[PDB]
Amino acid sequence: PPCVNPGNPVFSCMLDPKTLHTTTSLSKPKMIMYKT
Amino acid sequence: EDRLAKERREAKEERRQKELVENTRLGLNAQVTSIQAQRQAAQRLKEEEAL
Amino acid sequence: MRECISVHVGQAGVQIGNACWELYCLEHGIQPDGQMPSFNTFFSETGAGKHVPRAVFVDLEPTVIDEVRTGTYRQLFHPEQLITGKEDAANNYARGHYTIGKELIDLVLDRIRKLADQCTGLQGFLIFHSFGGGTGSGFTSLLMERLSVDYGKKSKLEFSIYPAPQVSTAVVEPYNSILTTHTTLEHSDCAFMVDNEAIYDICRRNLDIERPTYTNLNRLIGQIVSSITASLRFDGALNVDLTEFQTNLVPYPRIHFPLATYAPVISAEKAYHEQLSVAEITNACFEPANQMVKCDPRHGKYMACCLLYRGDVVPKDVNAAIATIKTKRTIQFVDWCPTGFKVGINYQPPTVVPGGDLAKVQRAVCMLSNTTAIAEAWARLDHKFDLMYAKRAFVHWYVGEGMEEGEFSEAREDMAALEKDYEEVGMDSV
Amino acid sequence: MRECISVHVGQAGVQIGNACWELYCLEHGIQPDGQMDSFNTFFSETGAGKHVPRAVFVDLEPTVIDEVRTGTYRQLFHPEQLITGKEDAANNYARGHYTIGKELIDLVLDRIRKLADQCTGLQGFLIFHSFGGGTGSGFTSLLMERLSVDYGKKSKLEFSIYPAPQVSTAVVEPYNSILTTHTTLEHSDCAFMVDNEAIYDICRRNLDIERPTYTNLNRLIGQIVSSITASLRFDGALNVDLTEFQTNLVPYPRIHFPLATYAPVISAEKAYHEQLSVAEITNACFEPANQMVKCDPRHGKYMACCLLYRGDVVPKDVNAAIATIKTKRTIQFVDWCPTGFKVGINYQPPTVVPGGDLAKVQRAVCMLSNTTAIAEAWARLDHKFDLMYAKRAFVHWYVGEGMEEGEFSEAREDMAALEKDYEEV
Amino acid sequence: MREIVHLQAGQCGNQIGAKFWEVISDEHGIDPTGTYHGDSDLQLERINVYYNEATGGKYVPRAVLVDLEPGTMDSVRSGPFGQIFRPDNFVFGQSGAGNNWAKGHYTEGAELVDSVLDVVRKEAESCDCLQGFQLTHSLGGGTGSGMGTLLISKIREEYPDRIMNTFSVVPSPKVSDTVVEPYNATLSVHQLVENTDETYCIDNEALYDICFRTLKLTTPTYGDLNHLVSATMSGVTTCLRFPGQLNADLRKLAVNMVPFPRLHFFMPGFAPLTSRGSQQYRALTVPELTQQMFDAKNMMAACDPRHGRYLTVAAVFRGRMSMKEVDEQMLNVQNKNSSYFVEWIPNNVKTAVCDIPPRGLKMSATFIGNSTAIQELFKRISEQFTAMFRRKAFLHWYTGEGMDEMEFTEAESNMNDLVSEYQQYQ
Amino acid sequence: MREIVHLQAGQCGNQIGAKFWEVISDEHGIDPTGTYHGDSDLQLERINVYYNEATGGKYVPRAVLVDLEPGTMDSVRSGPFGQIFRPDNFVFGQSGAGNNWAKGHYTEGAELVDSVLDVVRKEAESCDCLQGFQLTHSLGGGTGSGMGTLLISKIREEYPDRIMNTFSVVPSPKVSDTVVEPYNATLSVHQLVENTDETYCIDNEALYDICFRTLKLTTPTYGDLNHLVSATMSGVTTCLRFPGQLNADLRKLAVNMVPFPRLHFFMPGFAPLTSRGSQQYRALTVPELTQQMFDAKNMMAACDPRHGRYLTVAAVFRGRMSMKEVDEQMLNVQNKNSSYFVEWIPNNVKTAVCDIPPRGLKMSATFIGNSTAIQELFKRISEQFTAMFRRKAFLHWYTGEGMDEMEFTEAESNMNDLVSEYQQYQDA
Ligand SMILES: Nc1nc2c(ncn2[C@@H]2O[C@H](COP(=O)(O)OP(=O)(O)OP(=O)(O)O)[C@@H](O)[C@H]2O)c(=O)[nH]1
Ligand SMILES: Nc1nc2c(ncn2[C@@H]2O[C@H](COP(=O)(O)OP(=O)(O)OP(=O)(O)O)[C@@H](O)[C@H]2O)c(=O)[nH]1
Ligand SMILES: Nc1nc2c(ncn2[C@@H]2O[C@H](COP(=O)(O)OP(=O)(O)O)[C@@H](O)[C@H]2O)c(=O)[nH]1
Ligand SMILES: Nc1nc2c(ncn2[C@@H]2O[C@H](COP(=O)(O)OP(=O)(O)O)[C@@H](O)[C@H]2O)c(=O)[nH]1
Ligand SMILES: [Mg+2]
Ligand SMILES: [Mg+2]
Repeated sequence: PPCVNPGNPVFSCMLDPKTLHTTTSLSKPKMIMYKT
Repeated sequence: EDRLAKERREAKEERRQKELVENTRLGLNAQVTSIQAQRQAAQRLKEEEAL
Repeated sequence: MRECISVHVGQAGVQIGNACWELYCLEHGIQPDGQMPSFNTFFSETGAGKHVPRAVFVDLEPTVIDEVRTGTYRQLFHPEQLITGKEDAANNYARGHYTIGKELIDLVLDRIRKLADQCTGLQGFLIFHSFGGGTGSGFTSLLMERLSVDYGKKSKLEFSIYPAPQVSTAVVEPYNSILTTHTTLEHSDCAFMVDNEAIYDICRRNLDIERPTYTNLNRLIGQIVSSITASLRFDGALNVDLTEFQTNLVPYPRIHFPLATYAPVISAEKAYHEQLSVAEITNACFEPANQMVKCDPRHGKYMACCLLYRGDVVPKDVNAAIATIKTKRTIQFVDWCPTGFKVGINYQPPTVVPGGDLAKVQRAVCMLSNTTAIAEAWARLDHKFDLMYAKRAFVHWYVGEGMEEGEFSEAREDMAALEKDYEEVGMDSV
Repeated sequence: MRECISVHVGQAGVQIGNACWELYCLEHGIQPDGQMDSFNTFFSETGAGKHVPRAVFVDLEPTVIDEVRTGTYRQLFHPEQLITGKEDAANNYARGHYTIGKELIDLVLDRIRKLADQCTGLQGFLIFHSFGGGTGSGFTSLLMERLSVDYGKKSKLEFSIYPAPQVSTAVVEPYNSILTTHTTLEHSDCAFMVDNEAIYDICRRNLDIERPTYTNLNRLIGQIVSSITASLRFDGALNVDLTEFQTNLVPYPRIHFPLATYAPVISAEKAYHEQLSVAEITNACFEPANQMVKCDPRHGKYMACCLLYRGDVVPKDVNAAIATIKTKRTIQFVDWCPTGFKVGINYQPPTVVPGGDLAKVQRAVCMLSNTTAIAEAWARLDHKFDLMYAKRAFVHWYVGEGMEEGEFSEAREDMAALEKDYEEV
Repeated sequence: MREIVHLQAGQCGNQIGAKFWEVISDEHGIDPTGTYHGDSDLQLERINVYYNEATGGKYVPRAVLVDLEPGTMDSVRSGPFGQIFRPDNFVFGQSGAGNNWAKGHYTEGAELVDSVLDVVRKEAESCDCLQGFQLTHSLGGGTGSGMGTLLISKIREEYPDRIMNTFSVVPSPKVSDTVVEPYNATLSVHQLVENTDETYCIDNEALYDICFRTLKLTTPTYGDLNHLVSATMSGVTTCLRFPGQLNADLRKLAVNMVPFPRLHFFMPGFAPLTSRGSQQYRALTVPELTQQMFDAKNMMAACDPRHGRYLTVAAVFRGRMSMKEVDEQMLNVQNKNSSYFVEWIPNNVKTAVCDIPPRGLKMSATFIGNSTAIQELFKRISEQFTAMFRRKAFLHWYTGEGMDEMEFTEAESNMNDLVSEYQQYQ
Repeated sequence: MREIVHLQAGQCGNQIGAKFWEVISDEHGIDPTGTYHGDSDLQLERINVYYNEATGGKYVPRAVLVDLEPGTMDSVRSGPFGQIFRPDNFVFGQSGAGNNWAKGHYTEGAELVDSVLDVVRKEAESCDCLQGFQLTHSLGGGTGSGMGTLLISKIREEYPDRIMNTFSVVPSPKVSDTVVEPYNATLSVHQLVENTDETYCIDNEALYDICFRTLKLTTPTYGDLNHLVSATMSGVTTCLRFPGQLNADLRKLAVNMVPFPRLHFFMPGFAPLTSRGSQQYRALTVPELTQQMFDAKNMMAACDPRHGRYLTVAAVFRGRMSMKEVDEQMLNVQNKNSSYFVEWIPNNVKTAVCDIPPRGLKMSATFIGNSTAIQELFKRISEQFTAMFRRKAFLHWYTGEGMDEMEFTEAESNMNDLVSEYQQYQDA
């Protein structure tokens, strides 16, 4: 798990970040945590 | 998911607290059994003095 | 890098130290031969895989020190760091400072220079003595001159056993407390004070035990010194080193007598019955029954208090517990010193020794404070010194033992000016 | 959040304390080693799992808590809390209040301060005292008078053991009765009455337990204290906390010594026959062969009615019952409060303890009717204290143990004012 | 785009805040864990009126309910819906009031009204456009009357323009279960009548009387009495939840039944609801409905307008219905008498029709019949409060928390004023 | 390419920094031994702002650590992330301070200050184009307050125009955790009001109020409290760490929100904070953040701003959000509460958005508010200081080893003017 310490008071994440993405018919798959 | 992470961390800390309670029980039970042993030794010496 | 040297003087200093090192050799897993199959603050590593504690035992009588060298600890201790004598002081400051101690000072200082040569970063001493007898007044005052001319800025913190009001052992103890309070006022950096009769008054009531001996008492006094020094080696959230206590409890150099009280002294049978949180235990040291002082501080006012905690104590539950205790009208502060408090938290739970009447409860606090109420304790003692000196009752040995009669009248003016200094403090400033 | 301390004082204080704690200790799952949070009003969790009761008692004849160190519940009741001396008081307000009571007040108040400093959400204390003893009167009075300035506005209630009109235990029991009614007129928030002679009459006549004991009497006191203060742990359709009692119970500040009744005392052999419906048995809090301390409110005037209920209680049936009680004109409500009632409803039905004969009933009935017929009782007690303080019966022991003789006649002439306050209506 | 923040006051308010929030949360189809489970299109119309939009799409009732004693938040959390009311807003203190209006108003009621007004102004900023509030509350209690009136005193000056109705809970005449409540219920109506926009009479005796004579439940509860109050007050907020043919939402009821602005105490009632033995022999039609409508034994308060006079009478309706026989069967009872049918009022009819019915039934109605017998409610109290004010009943508790002796005379002096204000049209 | 040099001070300073580098690392995605293994390269394109590079991709945090007591300096070397700071930078003290401030300033403060300056100029030479300095300390101790005041006094000789922040721990108003604390605290601020271009204020009991009320954590230790404040000190220095739609670094936050150069005492708070109960429940849109930051309850310095008025406020918005929504929802905090906002400034709020949120969240935000509420704080210590000076309580621990009694009275005049400075601008 990619956590500093699980269940710290301010927010944390445990999903594998390589899998959260969604593409369009006219674009490549881009990751949603780092879309600017 | 972070909801679940907080809930399971609280459960882990509760487990450690119950461990602490059991080891306090361990120490106090050992101490009181040794205390009973010295009490019985005192009664033995009282019998020997009587004889 | 944080080596501290404990030196024990007198019978009461060394009999405390016999039970003191028993605690320190068990919180570190040390066999009493000395081996071990961050401890360098109190122990010294040799080249042979062997630990030796950094300490010096000094006494003027062989009859108390020979049981140390044929006991169950005779090989853990260094063969030379235990120091002896041949002619007893016999309860006399004139004999413990002018006759005997002048022939046994040149070697005790010789060793403690070498026992500080193992170190690089020394910050504290610990002198253990009692204010009842000769070597515990005469010899302990002689060295405080000698450590001061050699070291200076090293903060030497002490432990003292006061002569209680009601009970006593000697009849020349009220001389020897005042006659050392002159010399040990300029040359001491703190002074911890716990009397016998308020360990006696506690030990009857909160513990089930009645009729004790000093081996049960020194398991408390050994525990109170280990509760102070535990923050040096065990990591905690709020650690307080030994050199900190000087600037927080001594407002004025004339007033350096704080007091001690250790809260959860409950029976191992009666450790079962009460929850021991931190909010239950920061109030219990202020209970009039539970102090180790036979001066009720309700007669006075709390100057400054330092608190130190051990084991599973959390800093959220101690800030809420300490704010309540000054909201009540029972516990008294006034304007000129309104903060008063500092805390100490440690992660080492207090251990138990076999035969100890304590229990392995995980939240233990020692209370470290000075009050206004000590001034009425001396108000007996300067008075009791004057019932004897009004017909010069027991100075007749003292004049023949190397000091003149001139220091006794000087002991009046120095001690009587101390009593007026307390009532300067207690009167409100408007 | 609503933690309580129930301090019961006297030899009555200790024995009613442990039988009421017996019925508590069986209605929740207490095994006498403490191991098993609705209990948490009366119990205290430890760091070792133990549920220690929050209840110190007062008894100075040490021969009563020289038992409770042993027995069945030796590890259950914690005896560092239960406090006894080594020199008894023996029918003496002087010894109880300031002579032998001068030195344990430190320990008792220090312990109460330490427990209520451990706690967070107190509201007040429950108190039962016996009028006619040595320490159940005097050190009790010292407890009230010193706690009223140590804490102040935390409540203290009392539902006192009072002398019977005819048969009594000590000889001169009215002296200590008056010397505690002057102080419970001052520092008691509430004070009802329950005495042993009326329990004798009721348990003798209806249940078939002839030859009873104070233990059986203690059991019935446990049943009434459960059906009074049962709602801090057991939820209800229309419940009640402790503070509502002091808020709604008593009209005047100097008038808080009225009565009650408890109807359903029916055996198992009569309970297998009689149906016990909330309508048709709640009228037995008014029938003359049932009452709780020996006085008849048919002679008097009904003042107020704190009804308390447990079990299979219906709001429709309690309202029809209250209606058909308020119909028949034995109800004498003069204009000052026509409405009167207070209703408490509790889900959890009362608990069978082995040792009584009152079987498990499916639903219950209570009463606390404030009354007006206390006046003849206190006036009879006036009559016989005047019979006894014309010739100064036992005064020398009280005087020589450390007071003046004006204490007696300053405690009296308050009581004539008390019955003037009671004869005002 | 109006949305609602709510107010129900007491443990009785928390008890009403159990079953009142049953019927509304049932009909817009939300499970006891939040996510949508309805089966139509009207059931996702405007359900941001009561419910916020959480993360994950979860719908939380924007409501505040008040108590101070800590043991009353859990027996409403033992219900099935304890995970849909977020209990952040369900407030309680360390010390409770306990039948004491002064304790919950000045002592810590004033100390914790800072807390409840730091959250009701916190969520009303998130609302883009509010609508108002809506209340029921018991009176004979301490916090629900006390902090409840402290709410509606500390809000009619900060937010005076918004509309905040009430329908309070005053208790029965002949059997009354906490009887020093004229210190609690008649103090508050002096506070209430210059604050609120409406207040009606939900009498427990009238709720008791239905399961006696009408629904034939042998052994009822308050819970099935609390059933009958969300079966009525749903009809007052029927149009912001259901689209209509001729709709009357919260403000139209706020503007069309207030003639004289101090006079908003009327007598609510409920016409249709009969037993399960009378379920076989009953149609869903207006003329068979009209027999069980105007009787002297079917209402929601226990005061009869046979003594009284019909001033402001309303009728909201459910169902896609024949809307000339609404008008035909309402004029066959305005054309029958001249004792109750006051000729001075020319005609007062307030008609609303809504399409989608309550869940489980097809047609219904609702009614209110106004009277001068809400005057005779307070006429009786005007010789029950005077009984225990001349003789100083519990007042020695009351002066200890910072109040006057004349405040009880002055609130009684307003009570004799408004009773005198009802008799001018009588 | 422009970067910040971290530097800590004291046992409280070291324990903060051990959980500041614990939370900046795996937001950049760094293993416990110092090799980048994160997912996207967008966190890699300006990793040099808080990090430094070495042979074979082994990254080195560039923080300069000083402490006088070596018994707690080793506590962070034995932590999980203790093996990434290069052990040349550990500057230990051989003996402790003793909580007297002038020991940390004159006697045993001046002994180490040659060495601590040796590692920063060695590091600052290796910097490319340095921007600012970052400091954490507590006011309450001679290890933290005394050491830092000697560092910041003569770092303005060498680096005058470098933008310095210090993140103090002001003593709590209810219980201050040292007896002779306010001598140290009042003497610290005189080196603070002239040197530091910005300073922050973290009350220790206001963070206790958060675990009392908002989070309602059962058992919060200092590991939990340091994590709650370390997120706040990451939000400030972020718009130069990631791209954004309207960015604002440290210089733009400073010159846009202090009005006068000796009026810079700040008051921070961090917006999205939710308990485990309410987290299933809670709304997440942009006005739900304006509830959090402008709640006076969620404010990690003790004084409520209802007793005073704001001058300028700051609000950086880490997230991918609509610009109008922020701008529309900032006037609607000014309008309904216009009595807590002064009149000779037209608009008060400062706007900043950064696209990349904290790792996982949708949006997050940080509030920094310059208030006149803090004079109600600063009036407290000045009264608290006079109660121990007039009767000369605990005097000789400072007089006989350092400066004389004038420095106390000078520090009164440096303190009394500021409280009069706040009040004069409270109603202009
Ligand atoms: N707490 C404690 N006090 C002790 C102990 N042993 C002796 N004392 C105290 O010491 C006092 C008497 O002084 P001592 O220490 O025995 O005599 P001394 O100071 O060694 O002087 P000399 O015996 O002549 O060398 C008595 O009042 C005791 O209270 C001990 O083991 N523990
Ligand atoms: N009903 C009841 N009354 C009791 C019980 N135990 C004692 N009493 C009452 O106590 C009275 C005699 O006991 P006391 O002389 O009062 O003893 P005490 O004052 O309570 O306490 P001590 O004098 O210290 O023993 C009798 O009149 C009883 O009414 C009991 O178990 N049940
Ligand atoms: N109509 C109705 N009355 C109720 C309900 N719950 C309680 N009551 C009435 O409220 C009165 C008691 O209220 P109380 O507990 O003192 O007020 P609270 O503390 O605010 O809940 C009783 O007389 C009941 O008749 C309910 O659900 N419906
Ligand atoms: N925020 C925070 N404060 C701490 C921590 N540890 C200690 N402190 C504070 O530090 C103070 C005592 O530490 P001290 O050594 O005197 O401070 P220093 O000289 O700056 O290191 C106490 O008042 C605590 O509030 C921590 O982990 N976090
Ligand atoms: Mg000797
Ligand atoms: Mg007894």
